Amino acid sequence: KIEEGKLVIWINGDKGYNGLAEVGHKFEHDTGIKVTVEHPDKLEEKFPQVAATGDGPDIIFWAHDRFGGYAQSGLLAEITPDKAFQDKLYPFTWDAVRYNGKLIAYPIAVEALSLIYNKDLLPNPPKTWEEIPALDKELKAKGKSALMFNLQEPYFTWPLIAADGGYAFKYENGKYDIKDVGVDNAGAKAGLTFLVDLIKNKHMNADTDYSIAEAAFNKGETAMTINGPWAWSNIDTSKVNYGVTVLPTFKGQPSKPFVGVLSAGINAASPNKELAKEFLENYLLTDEGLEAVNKDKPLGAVALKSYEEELAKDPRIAATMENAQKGEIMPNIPQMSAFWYAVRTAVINAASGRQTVDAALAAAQTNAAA
Ligand SMILES: OC[C@H]1O[C@H](O[C@H]2[C@H](O)[C@@H](O)[C@@H](O)O[C@@H]2CO)[C@H](O)[C@@H](O)[C@@H]1O
Ligand SMILES: [Ca+2]
Ligand SMILES: [Cl-]
Repeated sequence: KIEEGKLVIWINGDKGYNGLAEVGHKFEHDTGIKVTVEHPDKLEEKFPQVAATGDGPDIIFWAHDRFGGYAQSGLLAEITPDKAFQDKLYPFTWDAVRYNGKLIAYPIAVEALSLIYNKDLLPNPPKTWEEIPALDKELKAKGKSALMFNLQEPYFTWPLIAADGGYAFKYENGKYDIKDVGVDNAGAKAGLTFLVDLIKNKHMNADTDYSIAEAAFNKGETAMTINGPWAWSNIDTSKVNYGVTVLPTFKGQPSKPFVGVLSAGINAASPNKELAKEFLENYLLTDEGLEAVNKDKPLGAVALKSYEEELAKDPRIAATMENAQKGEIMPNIPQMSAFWYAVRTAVINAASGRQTVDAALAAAQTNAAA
């Protein structure tokens, strides 16, 4: 059961959870209510596990794509923001947290992947994926590599898979057809094949994960990485001279990252819904609230109009939105979890050589479909 008279908040370990706790700290001073912020591993799977029993955090933070599944399972309270507060956030951010005609979470920030590059190693970053193999060769002469990013999470490879025609669920008639999956079409296969060939030709390592890729880029060992605004902070610290720019094209086509809207839902079983509404609307979703979290780890382009007008100036935000525009806002339908699981297994198996690309994506096609 969930404890009354306090706030428990879950947010992913890559985000500014210390900044968020700082906002909770102020809340505690003003109200006497303790706010405990936690970042459980794989919380996107852990939340529905514990919330299914009326347990868990009062507030859950994650990209909007998971929230449809959460609402369908009856895990999320409907949020009741008045028209005034609604007018404070961008309309399209409200759209991402609308399920079955109901708002099921507070939109916080728009996230998209960008190409992050070392200006000292790479004054002009590559415009195409195709030129990366040769680039890596040059850098291998300095004992360095061209590009490292997390291969354990399909989120990071998806931009390349969707570039030439890969897609999740066919969107027709304003609705998604959940039996029409596009993870094994010619476009998907060519994208994954190119990744697998990078590994096969020693330009990348199939074991590369988030931590390895981050360490490598921040220590100057690799010229490029692929990541979101949250990662900019640790790069700032390491004082590597970096830039953020458009993802490389593939086969002449833009990489198409799946765009997420970090959102805050309220546990349906929480006895602290009023507390949570207060905290979210009048502490977090203010200039000073978002600033506090942003200082810890950049959120991207925030949904709060007032604040995002300062942030849109930053050229890193501009690159994020350019990439967001070339990609697509994730669906929030409940089948998204099966999709992500399917594509994760496929990417990993093909990367490690455990399966051919065709066999990996054929299985993923079956698993993603209902
Ligand atoms: O890799 C599958 C994964 O992709 C997305 O997760 C992102 C998340 O949106 C970002 O905030 C980032 O910080 O972490 C994840 C990448 O590791 C989907 O949102 C998620 O549901 C899905 O499992
Ligand atoms: Ca678009
Ligand atoms: Cl990882």
